Amino acid sequence: ELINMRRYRNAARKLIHHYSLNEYKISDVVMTMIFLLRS
Amino acid sequence: LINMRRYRNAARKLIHHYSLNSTSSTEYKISDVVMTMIFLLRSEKYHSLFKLLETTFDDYTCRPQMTQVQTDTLLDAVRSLLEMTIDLTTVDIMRSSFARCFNSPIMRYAKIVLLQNVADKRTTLEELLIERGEKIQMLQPQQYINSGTEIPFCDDAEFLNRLLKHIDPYPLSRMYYNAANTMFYTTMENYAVSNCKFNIEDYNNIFKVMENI
Amino acid sequence: ELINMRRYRNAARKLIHHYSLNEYKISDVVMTMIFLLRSEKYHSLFKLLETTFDDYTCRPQMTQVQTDTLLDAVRSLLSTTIDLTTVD
Amino acid sequence: LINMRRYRNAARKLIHHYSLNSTSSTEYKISDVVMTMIFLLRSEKYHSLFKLLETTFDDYTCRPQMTQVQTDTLLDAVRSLLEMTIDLTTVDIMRSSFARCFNSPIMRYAKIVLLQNVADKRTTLEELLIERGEKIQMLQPQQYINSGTEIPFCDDAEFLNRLLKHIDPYPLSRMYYNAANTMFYTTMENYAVSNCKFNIEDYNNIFKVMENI
Amino acid sequence: PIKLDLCASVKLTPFKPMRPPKPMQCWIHPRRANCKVTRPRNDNENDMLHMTVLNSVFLNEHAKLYYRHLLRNDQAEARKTILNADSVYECMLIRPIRTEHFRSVDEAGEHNMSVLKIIIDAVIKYIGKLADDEYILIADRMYVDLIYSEFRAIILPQSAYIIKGDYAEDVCNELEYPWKLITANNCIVSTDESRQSQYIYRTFLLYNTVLTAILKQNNPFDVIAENTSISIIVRNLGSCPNNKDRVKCCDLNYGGVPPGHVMCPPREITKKFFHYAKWVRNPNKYKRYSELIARQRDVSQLHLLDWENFMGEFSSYFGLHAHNV
Amino acid sequence: NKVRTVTEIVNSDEKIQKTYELAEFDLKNLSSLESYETLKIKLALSKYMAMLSTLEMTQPLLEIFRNKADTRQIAAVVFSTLAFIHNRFHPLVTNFTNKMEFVVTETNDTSIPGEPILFTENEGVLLCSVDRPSIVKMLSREFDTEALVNNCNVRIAKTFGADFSITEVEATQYLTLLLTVEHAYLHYYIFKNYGVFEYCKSLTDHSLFTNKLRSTMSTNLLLSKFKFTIEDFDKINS
Repeated sequence: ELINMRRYRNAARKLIHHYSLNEYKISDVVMTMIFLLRS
Repeated sequence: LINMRRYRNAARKLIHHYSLNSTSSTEYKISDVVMTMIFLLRSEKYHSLFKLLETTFDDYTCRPQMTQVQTDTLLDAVRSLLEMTIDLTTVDIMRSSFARCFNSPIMRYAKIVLLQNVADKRTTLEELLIERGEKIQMLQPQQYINSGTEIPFCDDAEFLNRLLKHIDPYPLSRMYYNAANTMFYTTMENYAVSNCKFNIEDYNNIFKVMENI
Repeated sequence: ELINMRRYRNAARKLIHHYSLNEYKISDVVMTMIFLLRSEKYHSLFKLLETTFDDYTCRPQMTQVQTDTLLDAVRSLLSTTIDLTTVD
Repeated sequence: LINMRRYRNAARKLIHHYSLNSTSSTEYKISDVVMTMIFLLRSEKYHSLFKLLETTFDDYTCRPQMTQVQTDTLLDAVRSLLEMTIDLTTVDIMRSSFARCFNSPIMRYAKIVLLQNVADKRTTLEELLIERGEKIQMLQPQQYINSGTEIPFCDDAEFLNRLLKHIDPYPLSRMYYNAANTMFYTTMENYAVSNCKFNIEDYNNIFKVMENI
Repeated sequence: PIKLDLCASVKLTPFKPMRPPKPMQCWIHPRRANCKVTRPRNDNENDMLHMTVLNSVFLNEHAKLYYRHLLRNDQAEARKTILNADSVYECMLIRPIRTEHFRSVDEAGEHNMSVLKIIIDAVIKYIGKLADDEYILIADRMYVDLIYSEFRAIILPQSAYIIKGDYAEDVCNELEYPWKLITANNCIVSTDESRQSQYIYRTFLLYNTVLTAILKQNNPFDVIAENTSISIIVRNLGSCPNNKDRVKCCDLNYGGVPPGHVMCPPREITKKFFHYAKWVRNPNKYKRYSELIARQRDVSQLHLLDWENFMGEFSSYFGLHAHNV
Repeated sequence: NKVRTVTEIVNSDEKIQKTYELAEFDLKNLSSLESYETLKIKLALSKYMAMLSTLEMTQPLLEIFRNKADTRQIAAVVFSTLAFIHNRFHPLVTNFTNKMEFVVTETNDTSIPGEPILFTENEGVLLCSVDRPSIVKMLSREFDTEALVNNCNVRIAKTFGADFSITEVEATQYLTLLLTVEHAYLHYYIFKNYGVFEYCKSLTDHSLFTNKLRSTMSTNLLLSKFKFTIEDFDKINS
């Protein structure tokens, strides 16, 4: 392991779910893309 | 899959801008920082820089404590990335600026920031100047130019004209901007690393003096 | 016993939960931190807090299993769920 | 795992500060107190002092029971920690200050206070002076001097100026701060231990006189 | 309705020098009659201008409409005062970009916490331009009106009042050398408790503005009506189930996800504050309510502290600090 | 404020005005005055050190007063201190009265707070009670020889315009004992000038010192150099 991909996946989910339903940071989107790559 | 060429170029340009060595100002998108991060994640020699970027994803408040072998490996990696000088304070500038960007929220409007979080105790410029003078007085000179040495003015007016027409195609204003930005960069970084408060107000007052004349 | 860990545990749980919500005393903080130093399972949070001193420093990358262990250790101290943002 | 030496330094600075034996004035934080008490704990040879610290958590108005040999142990521990004299009333001052820290909850400022509740009956100064004088006359004086003993001013300007230049680098202002605060701390602790009212107003009146003269 | 000291004391018809707009409405504030929207007939796709009708009472001694005293680096493109007899008119020119529009603080219910961050930053620096010994009162509501696009926030004209204190250790005379011997600015006995009342007053104003920002239902805490006492308001609403010292704000219809207990302030602090703020009706008789907030005894200070805790946790809810206090 | 000064040659109307800033000259005057003050005080300190060394001490002062036995040298040091005070206050009389006694107090129930050292006549001659315990504890204290103590602009401008072993801590302790004897000798002046009753009244209330010494001191004190206060009265006395 090189990353706690739990935080990354949770940030990813929160961001995408927000964008689908309708408060985040560019930190958050880079975190999201990091998880996505990990997935 | 990621285009090594495009991701490489984005990472290089981003590190150039955040290093302040790039007086050139260009737009940075969320795509660009994502591009650089992805290159970091793909480049094994720069996976050290990738973990450093992750440490900036953290509270970015430590002074990352790396042994000297890791320090020099990191310097080699950043040198092979930027392809220029890049040194330790440049690395800590990377850390501070990129951690601040990380912190930054997404925003359709660009922003402007000023460096800090680089080299422990805020030092007032007053005592800083005092101590500087205390050393300098003890720093005895090592060179000298006695007499009012004649200025070696070049009487070769043909040389003057040749070099003039050589510099004539140069867009003077472009260089005005390059030089002024470079001076601001050096002064700001020095105030930050010296950890002395930067007085942008009197920096502008320097200009103001310059135009009042 | 050198020190009754029960009072320290009560103070620790109360402090962490209250801060999760958002009268106490600095000695209460001493008790909470002493339990934290005495409870091997929570010694992970012990390192986390001891690092937070000086600068806020940083929280070193924490494996999946480790983070699961810490969140379980917190949940035993409380039950409702938790996450990393509460820890932050 | 923590920096044993760093916590040792914090403990030493904190105890030297609250002991008022160090004129140096430095602020401390809850980080400092947790750090110092952790050092006190881990130090096997300071378990007794750590247990006194633990007892201070209560109302700390008790003078703890301790046998003379245990007193020897704790005085050895404090002498080792401070690496200096110091005596029991200093230990009472330790408990008073540390515990009066404990009783305070979290607040956004560092409160300044004055020692009290150290050594029973609430005392004033007039009967204190009377009893002191009668006790002096009770005891016998030790030394006697006679003759109009000449003031032995050292005539030779050589060593006069030698000692002068020896003291000339000294930053007098620090001398003033140290000595004045030493007067203040000893007066306050002597009044607190005696339970006599430490008249801060009279100390400030001594100041006022000094400016006016 | 005008008379004179003249023996006849003739009736003087109050002629109004200007011509106020006839269509006195504002789609930004449809209910607010005094709000007159006027999209200037011209990024210019969204150019803007709006006139607010106020009473000249909010004018100062130097003919300046009070709230304007804390506007610096005024992002608003244009702004100035006008008077038509008692009535007055503040017109503000603005022009967002094509993809930018400004929206009324009313019933905002905005879920974008960072937009709220920028709004609160604007208002907090605004009130920070206040002077410590100077106390302020607002006569329209328990908040400040403001309009805002995601990119930037622009204050609205306000029912603002500027009363200067005087802390007896700057003297209250400012009208120049010869004028002062005739009269001087009316100070009040500024004291630490009244000043902390003023700090917490700004803080409560900020809190109420944030509520209006996060509500889809009219914010009753902003009301000042005589007929509605804050006591009965707390009574009919209640205390937060998550904490009895707070109010039952957690259950309100927030625009976004309910912050719940987070938006529940302590009750009696807010009651003491509502009755501190009703001072506005009579600003002149200051001592009634000058330090009512910080007035006393032990219950007073301890609940002042738990309000400090609530406002501190509010600030940290976005990484803010109580330096404003 | 500012001093306009005219350079005029009457042969023509030509005048070349040149205003001068009084602030620079005031700062020079000040700087010279404090340098002279520091000079005089450090000369007094060095002279006191030299006369002490003419007493031929072996130990440093802290170990000197550490000794529990030899009250002879403690008393000699006390006499030397008080005689020096009486000297540079009243140089015409560079010698204290002929006879005196000494009692060395060793415990707190005999150590009086505020004025650990004191005089009191035996009805034949003044004698001194000396608080070796507390004074020695005072000496063994650490002193802030490592941290600087401090208008900014004036300070910065002046800064830019700028084998016996003794340490800065030794000089700190010497200043400390010197000011203690300053205070004690002022009390003793109250004694010998206004009676034992007024001696006690000055001991209890030192505001009387200004009144009493307006007759003598004005026509001096080393401690008058700096301005002294106790920290944080705003929220201490609150």
